[PDB]
Amino acid sequence: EDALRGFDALMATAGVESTIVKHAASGADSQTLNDELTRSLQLAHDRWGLGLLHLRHEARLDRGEDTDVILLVDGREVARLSQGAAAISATYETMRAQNADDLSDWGVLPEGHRVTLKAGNNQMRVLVEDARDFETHWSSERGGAFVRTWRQGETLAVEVHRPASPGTALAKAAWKAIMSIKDRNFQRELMERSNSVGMLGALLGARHKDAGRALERLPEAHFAVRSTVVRMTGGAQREFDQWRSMVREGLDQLDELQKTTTRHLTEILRH
Amino acid sequence: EDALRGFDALMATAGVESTIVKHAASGADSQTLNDELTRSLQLAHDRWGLGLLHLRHEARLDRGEDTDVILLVDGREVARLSQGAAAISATYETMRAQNADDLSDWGVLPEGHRVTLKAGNNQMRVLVEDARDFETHWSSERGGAFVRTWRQGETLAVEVHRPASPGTALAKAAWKAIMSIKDRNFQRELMERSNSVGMLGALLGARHKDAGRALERLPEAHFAVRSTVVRMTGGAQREFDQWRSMVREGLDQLDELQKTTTRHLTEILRH
Repeated sequence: EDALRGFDALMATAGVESTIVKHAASGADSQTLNDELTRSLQLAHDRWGLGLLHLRHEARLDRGEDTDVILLVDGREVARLSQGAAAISATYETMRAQNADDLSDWGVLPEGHRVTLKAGNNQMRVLVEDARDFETHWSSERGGAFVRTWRQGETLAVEVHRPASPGTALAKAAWKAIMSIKDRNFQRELMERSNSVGMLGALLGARHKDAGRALERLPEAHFAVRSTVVRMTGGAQREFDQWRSMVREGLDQLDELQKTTTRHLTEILRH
Repeated sequence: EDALRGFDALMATAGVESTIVKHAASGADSQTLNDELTRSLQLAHDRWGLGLLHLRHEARLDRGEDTDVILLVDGREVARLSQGAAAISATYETMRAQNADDLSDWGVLPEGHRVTLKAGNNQMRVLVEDARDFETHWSSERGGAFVRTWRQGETLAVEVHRPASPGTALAKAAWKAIMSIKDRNFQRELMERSNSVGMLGALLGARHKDAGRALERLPEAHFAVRSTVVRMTGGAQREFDQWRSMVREGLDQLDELQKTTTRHLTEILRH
Protein backbone atom coordinates (compact mmCIF):
# COMPACT_ATOMS: atom_id res chain seq x y z
CA GLU A 1 0.00 0.00 0.00
CA ASP A 2 2.51 2.53 1.32
CA ALA A 3 5.06 2.48 -1.52
CA LEU A 4 3.30 5.19 -3.54
CA ARG A 5 3.52 7.77 -0.75
CA GLY A 6 7.12 6.85 0.01
CA PHE A 7 8.17 7.57 -3.58
CA ASP A 8 6.11 10.76 -3.65
CA ALA A 9 7.84 12.01 -0.47
CA LEU A 10 11.20 11.09 -1.99
CA MET A 11 10.41 13.09 -5.12
CA ALA A 12 9.01 15.88 -2.95
CA THR A 13 12.53 16.41 -1.61
CA ALA A 14 12.95 18.11 -5.01
CA GLY A 15 10.51 20.10 -7.08
CA VAL A 16 9.02 16.87 -8.49
CA GLU A 17 5.25 17.09 -9.03
CA SER A 18 4.64 13.36 -8.85
CA THR A 19 1.06 12.29 -9.63
CA ILE A 20 1.60 8.55 -9.17
CA VAL A 21 -1.43 8.22 -6.90
CA LYS A 22 -3.66 9.63 -9.67
CA HIS A 23 -2.56 6.89 -12.07
CA ALA A 24 -1.93 3.87 -9.83
CA ALA A 25 -5.61 4.05 -8.86
CA SER A 26 -6.59 4.72 -12.50
CA GLY A 27 -5.36 1.38 -13.85
CA ALA A 28 -2.64 3.02 -15.93
CA ASP A 29 -0.45 0.74 -18.00
CA SER A 30 2.44 -0.64 -15.96
CA GLN A 31 5.03 0.29 -18.58
CA THR A 32 3.78 3.90 -18.71
CA LEU A 33 3.82 4.10 -14.91
CA ASN A 34 7.40 2.79 -14.89
CA ASP A 35 8.40 5.21 -17.65
CA GLU A 36 7.00 8.16 -15.69
CA LEU A 37 8.69 6.95 -12.51
CA THR A 38 12.01 6.78 -14.35
CA ARG A 39 11.77 10.27 -15.82
CA SER A 40 10.85 11.60 -12.40
CA LEU A 41 13.75 9.82 -10.73
CA GLN A 42 16.26 11.10 -13.29
CA LEU A 43 15.06 14.66 -12.77
CA ALA A 44 15.27 14.13 -9.02
CA HIS A 45 18.91 13.15 -9.45
CA ASP A 46 19.67 16.19 -11.54
CA ARG A 47 18.40 18.20 -8.58
CA TRP A 48 20.21 16.30 -5.86
CA GLY A 49 23.59 16.67 -7.51
CA LEU A 50 25.33 13.50 -6.57
CA GLY A 51 27.62 13.63 -9.59
CA LEU A 52 26.17 10.30 -10.66
CA LEU A 53 24.92 11.70 -13.96
CA HIS A 54 27.02 9.08 -15.67
CA LEU A 55 24.54 6.37 -14.68
CA ARG A 56 21.18 5.09 -15.93
CA HIS A 57 18.68 5.49 -13.13
CA GLU A 58 15.47 3.59 -13.69
CA ALA A 59 12.50 2.95 -11.43
CA ARG A 60 10.17 -0.03 -11.59
CA LEU A 61 7.12 -1.38 -9.80
CA ASP A 62 7.03 -4.81 -8.24
CA ARG A 63 4.81 -7.63 -9.45
CA GLY A 64 4.29 -9.24 -6.03
CA GLU A 65 2.92 -7.81 -2.80
CA ASP A 66 3.26 -5.68 -0.93
CA THR A 67 4.07 -3.93 -4.18
CA ASP A 68 7.19 -1.80 -3.77
CA VAL A 69 9.20 0.47 -6.07
CA ILE A 70 12.62 -0.70 -7.24
CA LEU A 71 15.46 1.74 -7.88
CA LEU A 72 17.81 0.43 -10.54
CA VAL A 73 21.12 1.63 -11.92
CA ASP A 74 22.09 0.46 -15.39
CA GLY A 75 19.35 -2.17 -15.23
CA ARG A 76 20.63 -3.74 -12.03
CA GLU A 77 18.52 -3.68 -8.88
CA VAL A 78 20.10 -1.21 -6.44
CA ALA A 79 17.57 -0.28 -3.76
CA ARG A 80 13.89 -0.48 -2.91
CA LEU A 81 11.83 2.24 -1.26
CA SER A 82 10.71 -0.02 1.61
CA GLN A 83 14.29 0.26 2.90
CA GLY A 84 13.69 3.73 4.24
CA ALA A 85 15.31 6.88 2.97
CA ALA A 86 18.52 6.73 5.04
CA ALA A 87 19.55 3.37 3.57
CA ILE A 88 18.95 4.68 0.07
CA SER A 89 21.11 7.66 0.99
CA ALA A 90 24.02 5.55 2.22
CA THR A 91 23.68 3.35 -0.87
CA TYR A 92 24.03 6.39 -3.10
CA GLU A 93 26.87 7.68 -0.95
CA THR A 94 28.98 4.62 -1.67
CA MET A 95 28.61 5.58 -5.33
CA ARG A 96 29.58 9.18 -5.16
CA ALA A 97 33.18 10.35 -5.10
CA GLN A 98 34.74 13.75 -4.47
CA ASN A 99 37.98 15.28 -5.73
CA ALA A 100 40.61 17.37 -3.92
CA ASP A 101 37.76 19.81 -3.29
CA ASP A 102 34.28 19.09 -2.00
CA LEU A 103 33.10 18.43 -5.56
CA SER A 104 32.19 15.42 -7.63
CA ASP A 105 35.19 13.83 -9.28
CA TRP A 106 33.23 11.88 -11.85
CA GLY A 107 32.30 13.76 -14.98
CA VAL A 108 29.42 12.86 -17.21
CA LEU A 109 30.80 11.60 -20.50
CA PRO A 110 32.87 8.39 -20.68
CA GLU A 111 36.25 8.99 -19.13
CA GLY A 112 38.92 10.77 -21.02
CA HIS A 113 40.18 14.31 -21.11
CA ARG A 114 37.64 16.47 -19.42
CA VAL A 115 38.43 19.99 -20.48
CA THR A 116 40.97 21.71 -18.23
CA LEU A 117 39.31 25.07 -18.82
CA LYS A 118 41.98 26.91 -16.83
CA ALA A 119 41.50 30.53 -17.90
CA GLY A 120 40.42 32.34 -21.01
CA ASN A 121 37.16 33.54 -22.52
CA ASN A 122 36.96 32.44 -26.16
CA GLN A 123 38.07 29.13 -24.64
CA MET A 124 34.56 27.73 -24.92
CA ARG A 125 33.07 29.74 -27.76
CA VAL A 126 35.01 27.36 -30.01
CA LEU A 127 33.43 24.40 -28.26
CA VAL A 128 29.82 25.51 -28.49
CA GLU A 129 30.23 26.52 -32.09
CA ASP A 130 32.61 23.87 -33.45
CA ALA A 131 32.84 20.66 -31.44
CA ARG A 132 31.30 17.25 -31.31
CA ASP A 133 31.51 16.05 -27.71
CA PHE A 134 33.37 17.42 -24.68
CA GLU A 135 32.89 18.20 -21.04
CA THR A 136 34.54 20.92 -18.99
CA HIS A 137 35.99 20.65 -15.56
CA TRP A 138 34.09 22.54 -12.89
CA SER A 139 34.06 26.29 -13.28
CA SER A 140 34.62 28.23 -10.05
CA GLU A 141 31.85 30.69 -10.79
CA ARG A 142 32.33 33.67 -8.48
CA GLY A 143 28.62 33.95 -7.63
CA GLY A 144 28.81 31.34 -4.88
CA ALA A 145 28.22 28.49 -7.33
CA PHE A 146 30.12 25.88 -9.30
CA VAL A 147 29.22 25.01 -12.90
CA ARG A 148 30.25 22.71 -15.68
CA THR A 149 28.96 21.86 -19.12
CA TRP A 150 29.15 19.15 -21.75
CA ARG A 151 27.51 18.02 -24.91
CA GLN A 152 26.55 14.57 -26.10
CA GLY A 153 25.60 14.43 -29.76
CA GLU A 154 22.98 17.02 -30.56
CA THR A 155 22.34 17.60 -26.84
CA LEU A 156 23.99 20.43 -24.95
CA ALA A 157 23.76 20.54 -21.18
CA VAL A 158 24.92 22.65 -18.23
CA GLU A 159 24.75 21.90 -14.55
CA VAL A 160 25.11 24.26 -11.63
CA HIS A 161 25.28 23.34 -7.99
CA ARG A 162 26.10 24.92 -4.70
CA PRO A 163 27.85 22.75 -2.09
CA ALA A 164 25.04 21.99 0.35
CA SER A 165 23.93 19.45 2.96
CA PRO A 166 20.50 18.45 4.35
CA GLY A 167 21.77 19.92 7.61
CA THR A 168 22.04 23.38 6.12
CA ALA A 169 18.58 22.86 4.60
CA LEU A 170 17.28 21.99 8.03
CA ALA A 171 19.03 24.85 9.83
CA LYS A 172 17.39 27.33 7.44
CA ALA A 173 13.95 25.72 7.54
CA ALA A 174 14.08 25.28 11.33
CA TRP A 175 15.09 28.85 12.08
CA LYS A 176 12.37 29.94 9.65
CA ALA A 177 9.84 27.65 11.35
CA ILE A 178 10.79 29.12 14.72
CA MET A 179 10.23 32.60 13.32
CA SER A 180 6.83 31.55 11.96
CA ILE A 181 5.53 30.40 15.36
CA LYS A 182 3.78 33.71 16.13
CA ASP A 183 3.72 32.96 19.92
CA ARG A 184 6.53 35.02 21.43
CA ASN A 185 6.48 33.23 24.81
CA PHE A 186 6.64 29.68 23.42
CA GLN A 187 9.05 30.90 20.74
CA ARG A 188 11.18 32.48 23.46
CA GLU A 189 11.28 29.17 25.36
CA LEU A 190 12.33 27.23 22.25
CA MET A 191 15.00 29.78 21.27
CA GLU A 192 16.40 29.47 24.77
CA ARG A 193 16.59 25.69 24.39
CA SER A 194 18.26 26.05 20.96
CA ASN A 195 21.29 27.41 22.81
CA SER A 196 22.17 23.84 23.78
CA VAL A 197 20.34 21.60 21.27
CA GLY A 198 20.30 23.59 18.03
CA MET A 199 17.20 24.76 16.18
CA LEU A 200 16.20 21.30 15.15
CA GLY A 201 16.66 19.85 18.62
CA ALA A 202 14.41 22.50 20.13
CA LEU A 203 11.78 21.94 17.45
CA LEU A 204 11.89 18.19 18.04
CA GLY A 205 11.49 18.62 21.79
CA ALA A 206 8.41 20.74 21.14
CA ARG A 207 6.68 17.78 19.40
CA HIS A 208 7.24 15.05 22.02
CA LYS A 209 10.28 13.47 20.32
CA ASP A 210 13.51 12.09 21.81
CA ALA A 211 15.79 12.23 18.75
CA GLY A 212 13.42 12.83 15.84
CA ARG A 213 11.31 9.68 16.07
CA ALA A 214 9.50 10.34 12.79
CA LEU A 215 12.38 12.47 11.50
CA GLU A 216 14.58 9.53 10.55
CA ARG A 217 11.70 8.05 8.54
CA LEU A 218 11.24 11.14 6.44
CA PRO A 219 13.27 11.76 3.30
CA GLU A 220 14.03 15.48 3.65
CA ALA A 221 16.40 14.54 6.49
CA HIS A 222 19.10 13.70 3.92
CA PHE A 223 20.08 14.46 0.32
CA ALA A 224 18.67 17.95 0.06
CA VAL A 225 18.54 19.76 -3.30
CA ARG A 226 21.82 21.36 -4.32
CA SER A 227 22.07 21.26 -8.16
CA THR A 228 20.16 21.71 -11.40
CA VAL A 229 20.78 20.94 -15.06
CA VAL A 230 19.53 22.74 -18.16
CA ARG A 231 19.74 20.90 -21.44
CA MET A 232 18.65 21.51 -25.00
CA THR A 233 18.60 19.30 -28.07
CA GLY A 234 17.86 21.41 -31.10
CA GLY A 235 19.21 23.89 -33.57
CA ALA A 236 19.96 26.53 -30.99
CA GLN A 237 22.44 24.04 -29.44
CA ARG A 238 25.40 25.95 -30.92
CA GLU A 239 24.04 29.51 -30.64
CA PHE A 240 26.28 30.30 -27.60
CA ASP A 241 23.91 33.10 -26.63
CA GLN A 242 21.53 30.25 -25.88
CA TRP A 243 24.32 28.95 -23.67
CA ARG A 244 24.57 32.07 -21.50
CA SER A 245 20.79 31.89 -21.41
CA MET A 246 20.89 28.32 -20.11
CA VAL A 247 23.36 29.39 -17.42
CA ARG A 248 21.10 32.24 -16.33
CA GLU A 249 18.17 29.84 -16.34
CA GLY A 250 20.06 27.33 -14.25
CA LEU A 251 21.07 29.81 -11.59
CA ASP A 252 17.47 31.08 -11.44
CA GLN A 253 16.05 27.56 -11.13
CA LEU A 254 18.58 26.55 -8.50
CA ASP A 255 17.76 29.52 -6.30
CA GLU A 256 14.02 29.23 -6.81
CA LEU A 257 13.96 25.50 -6.13
CA GLN A 258 16.10 25.49 -3.01
CA LYS A 259 13.97 28.31 -1.62
CA THR A 260 10.86 26.30 -2.54
CA THR A 261 12.15 23.23 -0.72
CA THR A 262 12.98 25.33 2.32
CA ARG A 263 9.38 26.58 2.16
CA HIS A 264 7.91 23.06 2.08
CA LEU A 265 10.41 21.89 4.68
CA THR A 266 9.60 24.74 7.07
CA GLU A 267 5.91 23.94 6.49
CA ILE A 268 6.26 20.35 7.64
CA LEU A 269 8.48 21.62 10.49
CA ARG A 270 5.37 23.06 12.17
CA HIS A 271 3.26 19.89 12.13
CA GLU B 1 49.46 -17.27 -60.79
CA ASP B 2 49.32 -13.65 -61.93
CA ALA B 3 47.33 -12.12 -59.04
CA LEU B 4 50.41 -11.39 -56.93
CA ARG B 5 52.04 -9.19 -59.58
CA GLY B 6 48.76 -7.43 -60.31
CA PHE B 7 48.39 -6.37 -56.67
CA ASP B 8 52.06 -5.38 -56.48
CA ALA B 9 51.67 -3.14 -59.56
CA LEU B 10 48.54 -1.65 -58.02
CA MET B 11 50.40 -0.85 -54.82
CA ALA B 12 53.35 0.39 -56.86
CA THR B 13 51.11 3.20 -58.11
CA ALA B 14 51.87 4.57 -54.62
CA GLY B 15 54.98 4.31 -52.50
CA VAL B 16 53.90 0.85 -51.29
CA GLU B 17 56.83 -1.54 -50.81
CA SER B 18 54.79 -4.71 -51.19
CA THR B 19 56.72 -7.94 -50.53
CA ILE B 20 53.82 -10.32 -51.17
CA VAL B 21 55.89 -12.48 -53.51
CA LYS B 22 58.44 -13.07 -50.72
CA HIS B 23 55.74 -14.49 -48.43
CA ALA B 24 53.30 -16.19 -50.81
CA ALA B 25 56.16 -18.47 -51.85
CA SER B 26 57.27 -18.81 -48.19
CA GLY B 27 54.09 -20.53 -46.99
CA ALA B 28 53.13 -17.60 -44.78
CA ASP B 29 49.94 -17.93 -42.78
CA SER B 30 46.91 -16.91 -44.83
CA GLN B 31 45.56 -14.62 -42.12
CA THR B 32 48.90 -12.79 -41.83
CA LEU B 33 49.08 -12.42 -45.61
CA ASN B 34 45.54 -10.99 -45.64
CA ASP B 35 46.37 -8.67 -42.74
CA GLU B 36 49.42 -7.32 -44.58
CA LEU B 37 47.42 -6.92 -47.77
CA THR B 38 44.80 -4.93 -45.89
CA ARG B 39 47.29 -2.58 -44.24
CA SER B 40 48.94 -2.03 -47.61
CA LEU B 41 45.62 -1.32 -49.31
CA GLN B 42 44.57 1.17 -46.65
CA LEU B 43 47.85 3.04 -47.01
CA ALA B 44 47.41 2.98 -50.77
CA HIS B 45 44.04 4.66 -50.32
CA ASP B 46 45.47 7.32 -48.06
CA ARG B 47 47.82 8.11 -50.94
CA TRP B 48 45.26 8.05 -53.72
CA GLY B 49 42.96 10.50 -51.99
CA LEU B 50 39.57 9.36 -53.05
CA GLY B 51 37.89 10.85 -49.99
CA LEU B 52 36.72 7.35 -49.12
CA LEU B 53 38.52 7.39 -45.78
CA HIS B 54 35.18 6.77 -44.16
CA LEU B 55 35.22 3.15 -45.33
CA ARG B 56 36.84 -0.11 -44.22
CA HIS B 57 39.01 -1.35 -47.04
CA GLU B 58 40.11 -4.93 -46.64
CA ALA B 59 41.93 -7.29 -48.98
CA ARG B 60 41.67 -11.07 -49.02
CA LEU B 61 43.06 -14.01 -50.93
CA ASP B 62 40.86 -16.53 -52.66
CA ARG B 63 40.60 -20.18 -51.65
CA GLY B 64 39.97 -21.55 -55.15
CA GLU B 65 42.00 -21.24 -58.32
CA ASP B 66 43.21 -19.34 -60.08
CA THR B 67 43.72 -17.67 -56.73
CA ASP B 68 42.84 -13.98 -56.97
CA VAL B 69 42.83 -11.06 -54.53
CA ILE B 70 39.48 -9.70 -53.35
CA LEU B 71 38.99 -6.02 -52.54
CA LEU B 72 36.32 -5.55 -49.89
CA VAL B 73 34.64 -2.51 -48.39
CA ASP B 74 33.07 -2.91 -44.97
CA GLY B 75 33.35 -6.68 -45.31
CA ARG B 76 31.41 -6.83 -48.57
CA GLU B 77 33.08 -8.04 -51.74
CA VAL B 78 33.60 -5.03 -54.03
CA ALA B 79 36.16 -5.90 -56.70
CA ARG B 80 38.77 -8.47 -57.64
CA LEU B 81 42.16 -7.74 -59.19
CA SER B 82 41.53 -10.03 -62.19
CA GLN B 83 39.08 -7.36 -63.39
CA GLY B 84 41.88 -5.13 -64.57
CA ALA B 85 42.75 -1.77 -63.11
CA ALA B 86 40.31 0.38 -65.13
CA ALA B 87 37.27 -1.50 -63.81
CA ILE B 88 38.53 -1.10 -60.26
CA SER B 89 38.94 2.59 -60.98
CA ALA B 90 35.38 3.04 -62.26
CA THR B 91 34.11 1.04 -59.29
CA TYR B 92 35.84 3.41 -56.90
CA GLU B 93 34.64 6.37 -58.93
CA THR B 94 31.01 5.49 -58.33
CA MET B 95 31.85 5.75 -54.63
CA ARG B 96 33.54 9.09 -54.60
CA ALA B 97 31.65 12.36 -54.53
CA GLN B 98 32.78 15.96 -54.96
CA ASN B 99 31.38 19.20 -53.56
CA ALA B 100 30.86 22.60 -55.21
CA ASP B 101 34.63 22.53 -55.77
CA ASP B 102 36.76 19.73 -57.16
CA LEU B 103 37.12 18.28 -53.67
CA SER B 104 35.74 15.33 -51.77
CA ASP B 105 32.41 16.08 -50.14
CA TRP B 106 32.52 13.20 -47.71
CA GLY B 107 34.41 13.81 -44.51
CA VAL B 108 35.90 11.09 -42.39
CA LEU B 109 33.96 10.92 -39.14
CA PRO B 110 30.27 9.92 -39.08
CA GLU B 111 28.20 12.70 -40.52
CA GLY B 112 27.37 15.72 -38.50
CA HIS B 113 28.81 19.19 -38.21
CA ARG B 114 32.17 19.16 -39.83
CA VAL B 115 33.92 22.25 -38.58
CA THR B 116 33.23 25.34 -40.70
CA LEU B 117 36.70 26.68 -39.97
CA LYS B 118 35.99 29.94 -41.81
CA ALA B 119 38.75 32.25 -40.57
CA GLY B 120 40.70 32.70 -37.40
CA ASN B 121 43.89 31.33 -35.89
CA ASN B 122 43.24 30.21 -32.31
CA GLN B 123 40.23 28.57 -33.98
CA MET B 124 41.89 25.17 -33.84
CA ARG B 125 44.29 25.52 -30.93
CA VAL B 126 41.21 24.94 -28.76
CA LEU B 127 40.43 21.77 -30.70
CA VAL B 128 43.86 20.17 -30.48
CA GLU B 129 44.15 21.01 -26.82
CA ASP B 130 40.59 20.57 -25.56
CA ALA B 131 38.30 18.45 -27.72
CA ARG B 132 37.16 14.90 -28.05
CA ASP B 133 36.28 14.33 -31.70
CA PHE B 134 35.87 16.74 -34.62
CA GLU B 135 36.82 17.19 -38.22
CA THR B 136 37.46 20.41 -40.10
CA HIS B 137 36.27 21.36 -43.51
CA TRP B 138 39.00 21.62 -46.12
CA SER B 139 41.52 24.35 -45.54
CA SER B 140 42.47 26.33 -48.66
CA GLU B 141 46.16 26.26 -47.85
CA ARG B 142 47.84 28.90 -50.00
CA GLY B 143 50.80 26.67 -50.90
CA GLY B 144 48.96 25.00 -53.77
CA ALA B 145 47.45 22.37 -51.49
CA PHE B 146 44.25 21.61 -49.61
CA VAL B 147 44.26 20.19 -46.08
CA ARG B 148 41.90 19.03 -43.40
CA THR B 149 42.23 17.36 -40.03
CA TRP B 150 40.22 15.35 -37.54
CA ARG B 151 40.62 13.25 -34.47
CA GLN B 152 39.00 10.00 -33.47
CA GLY B 153 39.54 9.07 -29.85
CA GLU B 154 43.21 9.19 -28.97
CA THR B 155 44.14 9.39 -32.67
CA LEU B 156 44.84 12.68 -34.38
CA ALA B 157 45.17 12.80 -38.14
CA VAL B 158 45.77 15.29 -40.96
CA GLU B 159 45.46 14.80 -44.67
CA VAL B 160 46.84 16.94 -47.46
CA HIS B 161 46.16 16.56 -51.14
CA ARG B 162 46.68 18.43 -54.33
CA PRO B 163 43.98 18.13 -57.02
CA ALA B 164 45.60 15.81 -59.54
CA SER B 165 44.78 13.32 -62.29
CA PRO B 166 46.68 10.35 -63.80
CA GLY B 167 46.78 12.45 -66.96
CA THR B 168 48.87 15.13 -65.29
CA ALA B 169 51.06 12.35 -63.87
CA LEU B 170 51.52 11.00 -67.37
CA ALA B 171 52.17 14.39 -68.98
CA LYS B 172 54.99 15.00 -66.50
CA ALA B 173 56.47 11.51 -66.75
CA ALA B 174 56.15 11.46 -70.56
CA TRP B 175 57.81 14.83 -71.10
CA LYS B 176 60.51 13.69 -68.67
CA ALA B 177 60.89 10.38 -70.54
CA ILE B 178 61.24 12.27 -73.81
CA MET B 179 63.96 14.41 -72.25
CA SER B 180 65.75 11.28 -71.01
CA ILE B 181 66.01 9.74 -74.49
CA LYS B 182 69.54 11.06 -75.12
CA ASP B 183 69.15 10.65 -78.94
CA ARG B 184 68.48 14.13 -80.30
CA ASN B 185 67.38 12.94 -83.76
CA PHE B 186 64.86 10.35 -82.55
CA GLN B 187 63.84 12.74 -79.77
CA ARG B 188 63.37 15.46 -82.36
CA GLU B 189 61.11 13.18 -84.42
CA LEU B 190 58.97 12.29 -81.39
CA MET B 191 58.68 15.91 -80.24
CA GLU B 192 57.51 16.80 -83.72
CA ARG B 193 54.82 14.10 -83.53
CA SER B 194 53.76 15.32 -80.05
CA ASN B 195 52.45 18.45 -81.77
CA SER B 196 49.43 16.44 -82.90
CA VAL B 197 49.23 13.43 -80.54
CA GLY B 198 50.53 14.71 -77.21
CA MET B 199 53.59 13.41 -75.36
CA LEU B 200 51.99 10.13 -74.53
CA GLY B 201 50.74 9.54 -78.06
CA ALA B 202 54.22 10.07 -79.48
CA LEU B 203 55.74 7.76 -76.88
CA LEU B 204 53.17 5.08 -77.66
CA GLY B 205 53.82 5.32 -81.39
CA ALA B 206 57.51 4.80 -80.68
CA ARG B 207 56.78 1.36 -79.13
CA HIS B 208 54.59 -0.15 -81.88
CA LYS B 209 51.24 0.62 -80.20
CA ASP B 210 47.95 1.84 -81.69
CA ALA B 211 46.29 3.32 -78.59
CA GLY B 212 48.39 2.03 -75.70
CA ARG B 213 47.85 -1.71 -76.13
CA ALA B 214 49.58 -2.60 -72.86
CA LEU B 215 48.84 0.84 -71.40
CA GLU B 216 45.22 0.09 -70.55
CA ARG B 217 46.33 -3.03 -68.68
CA LEU B 218 48.70 -1.15 -66.44
CA PRO B 219 47.54 0.50 -63.23
CA GLU B 220 49.48 3.78 -63.38
CA ALA B 221 47.15 4.82 -66.22
CA HIS B 222 44.54 5.87 -63.64
CA PHE B 223 44.24 6.91 -59.99
CA ALA B 224 47.61 8.54 -59.58
CA VAL B 225 48.86 9.63 -56.14
CA ARG B 226 47.48 12.96 -54.98
CA SER B 227 47.15 12.86 -51.14
CA THR B 228 48.81 11.74 -47.92
CA VAL B 229 47.76 11.41 -44.29
CA VAL B 230 49.83 11.75 -41.13
CA ARG B 231 48.38 10.36 -37.94
CA MET B 232 49.53 9.90 -34.38
CA THR B 233 48.03 8.08 -31.43
CA GLY B 234 49.93 8.99 -28.31
CA GLY B 235 50.54 11.61 -25.69
CA ALA B 236 51.80 14.20 -28.12
CA GLN B 237 48.33 14.09 -29.74
CA ARG B 238 47.38 17.42 -28.11
CA GLU B 239 50.78 19.16 -28.24
CA PHE B 240 49.71 21.39 -31.19
CA ASP B 241 53.36 21.93 -32.06
CA GLN B 242 53.24 18.26 -33.00
CA TRP B 243 50.33 19.28 -35.22
CA ARG B 244 52.27 21.87 -37.23
CA SER B 245 54.97 19.21 -37.39
CA MET B 246 52.52 16.70 -38.87
CA VAL B 247 51.46 19.28 -41.45
CA ARG B 248 55.07 19.94 -42.45
CA GLU B 249 55.63 16.19 -42.61
CA GLY B 250 52.59 15.70 -44.79
CA LEU B 251 53.56 18.34 -47.31
CA ASP B 252 57.08 16.89 -47.46
CA GLN B 253 55.79 13.34 -47.98
CA LEU B 254 53.28 14.42 -50.60
CA ASP B 255 55.92 16.18 -52.67
CA GLU B 256 58.50 13.44 -52.25
CA LEU B 257 56.05 10.66 -53.11
CA GLN B 258 54.51 12.25 -56.19
CA LYS B 259 58.02 12.98 -57.47
CA THR B 260 58.97 9.36 -56.71
CA THR B 261 55.98 8.04 -58.66
CA THR B 262 56.83 10.31 -61.58
CA ARG B 263 60.34 8.82 -61.42
CA HIS B 264 59.07 5.22 -61.55
CA LEU B 265 56.48 6.15 -64.16
CA THR B 266 59.04 7.85 -66.41
CA GLU B 267 61.23 4.76 -65.95
CA ILE B 268 58.59 2.39 -67.27
CA LEU B 269 57.85 4.96 -70.00
CA ARG B 270 61.15 4.02 -71.68
CA HIS B 271 60.59 0.26 -71.83
